Amino acid sequence: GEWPGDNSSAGVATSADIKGKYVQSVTVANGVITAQMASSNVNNEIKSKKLSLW
Amino acid sequence: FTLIELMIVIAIVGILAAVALPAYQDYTARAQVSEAILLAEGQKSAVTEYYLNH
Repeated sequence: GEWPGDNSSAGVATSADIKGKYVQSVTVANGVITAQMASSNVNNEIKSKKLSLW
Repeated sequence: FTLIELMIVIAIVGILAAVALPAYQDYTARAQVSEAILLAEGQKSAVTEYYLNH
């Protein structure tokens, strides 16, 4: 009945866990999940950017 | 001395076939130059793409 405070609350792959291209983090926040843009080979603009999932 | 008038017509022709052509070696150049302009244009893409990607 409660979201997981994070990946670890859920028990799942943390911020620096599951990743690859254009993904330099993947994170949960009280069930709100978020991942970050890479810091290169990107749009110089969006370089290293996120958006949550709630 | 219509001969003069003649030689006049000669004379004015005399100094008429010399230095009465500006800038055409100048002009051909532009296109001759501009020909060179025509080519590297396509390179701009991957250049952009490289900038675009990266």
